[PDB]
Amino acid sequence: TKGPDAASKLPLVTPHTQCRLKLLKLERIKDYLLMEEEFIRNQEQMKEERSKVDDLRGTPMSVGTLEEIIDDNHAIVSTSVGSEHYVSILSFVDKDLLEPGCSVLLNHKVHAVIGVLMDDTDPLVTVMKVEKAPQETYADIGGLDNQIQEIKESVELPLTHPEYYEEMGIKPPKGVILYGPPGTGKTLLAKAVANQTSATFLRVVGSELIQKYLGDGPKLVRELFRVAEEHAPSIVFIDEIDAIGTKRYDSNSGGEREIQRTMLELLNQLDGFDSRGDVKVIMATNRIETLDPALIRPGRIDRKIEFPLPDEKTKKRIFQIHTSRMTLADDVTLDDLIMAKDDLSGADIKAICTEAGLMALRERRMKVTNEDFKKSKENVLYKTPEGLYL
Amino acid sequence: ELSEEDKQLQDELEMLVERLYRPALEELRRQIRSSTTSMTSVPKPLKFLRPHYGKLKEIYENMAPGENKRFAADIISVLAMTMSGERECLKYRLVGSQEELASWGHEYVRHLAGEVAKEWQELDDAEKVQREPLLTLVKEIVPYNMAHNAEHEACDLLMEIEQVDMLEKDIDENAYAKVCLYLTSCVNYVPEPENSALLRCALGVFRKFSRFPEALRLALMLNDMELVEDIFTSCKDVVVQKQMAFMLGRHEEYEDLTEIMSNVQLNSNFLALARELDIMEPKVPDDIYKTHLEDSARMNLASSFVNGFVNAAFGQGNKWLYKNKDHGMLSAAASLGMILLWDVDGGLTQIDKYLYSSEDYIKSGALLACGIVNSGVRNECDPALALLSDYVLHNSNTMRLGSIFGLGLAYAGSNREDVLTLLLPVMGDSKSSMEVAGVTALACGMIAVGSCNGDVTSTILQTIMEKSETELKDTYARWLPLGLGLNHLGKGEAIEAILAALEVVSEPFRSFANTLVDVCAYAGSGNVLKVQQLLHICSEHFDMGAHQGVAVLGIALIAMGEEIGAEMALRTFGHLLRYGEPTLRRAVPLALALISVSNPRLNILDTLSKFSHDADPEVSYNSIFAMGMVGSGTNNARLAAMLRQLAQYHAKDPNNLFMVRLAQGLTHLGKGTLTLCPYHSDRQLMSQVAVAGLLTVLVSFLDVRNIILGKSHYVLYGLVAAMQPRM
Amino acid sequence: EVPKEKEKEKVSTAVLSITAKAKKKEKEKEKEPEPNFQLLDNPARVM
Ligand SMILES: Nc1ncnc2c1ncn2[C@@H]1O[C@H](COP(=O)(O)OP(=O)(O)OP(=O)(O)O)[C@@H](O)[C@H]1O
Ligand SMILES: [Mg+2]
Repeated sequence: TKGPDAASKLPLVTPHTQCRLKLLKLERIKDYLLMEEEFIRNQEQMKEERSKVDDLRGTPMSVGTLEEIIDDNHAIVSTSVGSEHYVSILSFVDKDLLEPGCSVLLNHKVHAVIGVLMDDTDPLVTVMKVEKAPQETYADIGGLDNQIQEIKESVELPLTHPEYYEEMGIKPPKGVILYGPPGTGKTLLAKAVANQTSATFLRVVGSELIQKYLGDGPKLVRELFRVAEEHAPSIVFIDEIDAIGTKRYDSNSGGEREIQRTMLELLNQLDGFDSRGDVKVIMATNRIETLDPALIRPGRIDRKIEFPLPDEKTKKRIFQIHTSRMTLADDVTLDDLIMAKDDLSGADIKAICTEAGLMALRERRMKVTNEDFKKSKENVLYKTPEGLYL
Repeated sequence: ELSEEDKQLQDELEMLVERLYRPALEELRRQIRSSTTSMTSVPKPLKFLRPHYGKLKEIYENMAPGENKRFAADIISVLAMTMSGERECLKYRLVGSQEELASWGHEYVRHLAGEVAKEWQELDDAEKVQREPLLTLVKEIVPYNMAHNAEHEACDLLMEIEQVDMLEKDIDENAYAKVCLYLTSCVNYVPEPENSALLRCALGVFRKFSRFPEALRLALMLNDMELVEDIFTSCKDVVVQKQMAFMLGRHEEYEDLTEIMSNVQLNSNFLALARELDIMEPKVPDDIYKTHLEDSARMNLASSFVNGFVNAAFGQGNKWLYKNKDHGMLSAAASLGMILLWDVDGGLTQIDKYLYSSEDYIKSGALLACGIVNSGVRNECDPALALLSDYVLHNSNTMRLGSIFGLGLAYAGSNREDVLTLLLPVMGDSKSSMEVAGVTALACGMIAVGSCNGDVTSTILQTIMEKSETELKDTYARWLPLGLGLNHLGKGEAIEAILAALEVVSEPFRSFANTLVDVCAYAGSGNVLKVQQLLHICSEHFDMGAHQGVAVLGIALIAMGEEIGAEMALRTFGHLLRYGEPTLRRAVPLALALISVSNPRLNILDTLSKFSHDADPEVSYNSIFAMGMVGSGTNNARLAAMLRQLAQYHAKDPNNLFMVRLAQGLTHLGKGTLTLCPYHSDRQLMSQVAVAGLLTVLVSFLDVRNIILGKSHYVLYGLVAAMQPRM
Repeated sequence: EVPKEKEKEKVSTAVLSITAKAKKKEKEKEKEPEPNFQLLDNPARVM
């Protein structure tokens, strides 16, 4: 329960089109940043008893795991060898931080209690922690307005307006799936939440909760959710949950049962016996028909958001987004692609724009043309018999 | 690659450069058809005549007038703008009689504009003769820009190194959205008085297009009351004149122009919008609190403050006022007058009834009630002026201490000579007491509102010239600098003389004087050199404290425009309190509050909370009041919840509980109907109204232990003077 | 001679990109032979 961590993001100069206004704004960023760096360097360069006490402290402090504190100055600790000891307790510890399972610090020679290390989170989870601020705010999310509204109600509003719900006793949703075809914005709508959310964001990948050591997966999951609850009123983004989410079956192998165990621990965390704090789960998947009702349940996953292949208006707005930063030719009408009802994803629109720019560059030009868009679509698109209907 | 036809063209170029001169000029210049090509980059002749660049340049050097030497300069200069060949050859080409650019491309136009710019920077005030041809150039280019919608680039040329009027005057019509908003942003971020240059440039654009309810607000950014009347003069349409009068008040047919300017009916508008979504409800403190969800005079003060901050100006007292114990001062009488804000009608009656009453704590409160009620509304029949001018003239505290702030409340932001003559002679206060002198300076400055009034500046200067060595460095003598700062706002570099005059003051003091004068000066505009000065003056370690405090408040005040700057300043202040001395830590919350008053963003809320439960009670008080100021006039959620958690944590801490309950009262302040935010218009006005109140509040809270937990409390009602409606 | 302990000086103001501009604006607005003898005393430190 340390409190929210979130991420540090510098301000975003509003202009994108190459402009002296953009230059001026970005030089404003530069000058304040240089000023911060100055203050740091200046003050920290321009500008006893505890020193000797910490010297007495064993220099190569080891880490054990406390077990069954006894008395006031004699606590039992362990070691990373399977052995354990009835070690002494010095006068340097704050005390009251020593609880069973606590990763304690110990002296190399004396093997006493010389610390508590109330900071031990597994590397496999701290690396997954998010501290960058990916610049994907809710401006490049063409259309998808209903999905963004739902996700905003789920994630933002019980942080920036915790009065609507308390006014009427209702409690905010705890989980949201984003499910759909290959390329719709299910990950952009997570990136933008990371951007505008002042709460900690936690990457997660389903293929990351499957661990080699038997029983380690349903401990990594506990570590993940304990870090989420302890460290922040946060958000946990399990991308590609179909990596562990498949329906539980009887199975006849060890690995499948272990994966199912990881699922069960995830479910116990989402809605177990005890409770859940202010951790909001955002899950992503390409197929929702291949998941366990256990995790698709509306107690752990209170909202489900389809991401259907964007319609005509959304597709228009997506070309708008992904060509805005390009030198367009006046002879280009961004409707030839719109009108055709060929399955076009948001990623497909992005690839069309990129490929079109490339064809122009090959034509020795730096501004798109209608023929270039036509060739780009034709050479980008990847993939009922006639007359069976009508 | 070099396709066969491409190599044939290359060989044609080789023969052309190896070989009398008329055909050479003709075909070499026509080969710029590649650049004129509407659909192409990489102009082949450019970069095909790369090895010949030196040969062509030396030929031009060893060239003389005649049939040649005229059109070869075009090719020389295009190969130049590709590589080398600066404006000397550019303008030699142009004198070669080709300025049209029609036979050249948008690329060459932009390159020419940049080249002209960079020669202009390279040059100084000397050799200005070359400028005039270059001015004719810029004049010839800009129409091309307004043709091909390169409005950003045209405005770039205009803003370049200086200010320009010809273009935005001749910028056509009905396509001014860019020259309006984009130049408004450039203005918002300019570092110099060529800010004001771009200000009246945009104003002139509006005037030329006869639609200036944006030069309306630009008038205030232009610190020129003369320009204010100049804009007011035309006002050809009474319909828009009405809106202009309303805007002026918030910041032919003479019957109602002055009435709207003075806002004799703003109370009516506010009450009508209150009826809209009525919240009219005389209340009880606990409901603003939630004590059920968990009689000291300190609790009396806290309850009165919360009740007033919430029900301000709703027209709803001695019975509950009577509970006084020493510090049980005129706080609650001022609270009642404030709950009666802008209600002169019943204000006269109630304040008279409660002025014909008991000792100072009931008459000084009545005078402050009159003033605070009159704040924001003016009339020809001056209200409370007679009482202020006649009563309470004797040398003493309490009485004048409240009366002068009441007069400031009545007529702040007016610069009226009558009240100036009332208050300046009365400023003489060596006869009277020290806090009285401070509040007199407070009112004088709050009326000056940056008027640069020589008389009031002289009064403050002579008052500070009157020096008692021990009195200066004890407490309660900093409002002389405060009044000086209020008298001088954002006038630019026109403060050096005042600084030199003040440089005579004693060394340990006058750090506050200089810093507060400087910050009340240029601010909101944003000057990187100035904020550098502020940060450095913070950064000198002293093994003074209030000097860094004023520096911090100044960083806040200066970084109140650009939101980009505000966020970077949030970062800087986090660093400051992290690697900072206790004085610096105490000052940081004030700066956060000024950055985001009544705009409770989670980042500031989180940072202040994390710094709240501090070992220094002063730090804790600053942080919790910062919470109150960020949440002021918003009813924001979870601020009250976390704040109640903070209170329960500090259950038995008297001062902490009082101040945190005050923060809750700020949180529920005005029930959302009033906000302390400066920048009333387009979030782009360093509003002379309520900036004085906010700055006074922050200066006072720079030291909370001595003044706030002392013998004065009028800071809160100064913050109320800053209050303004949100409807 | 005693080494005069110098004050702990800082780094320069760094280029805020209008520092030089401001300085230029302010500036514009403002606009024994050694002898060949010793004559040593009677006890002479003659090297
Ligand atoms: N509405 C949108 N606007 C712009 N780009 C979009 C939009 N929706 C999707 N994209 C594109 O999506 C790409 C990222 O992949 P996306 O989030 O769509 O994948 P997904 O299939 O939903 O999820 P996952 O990454 O878990 O496979 C980005 O390149 C972005 O261009
Ligand atoms: Mg995705």
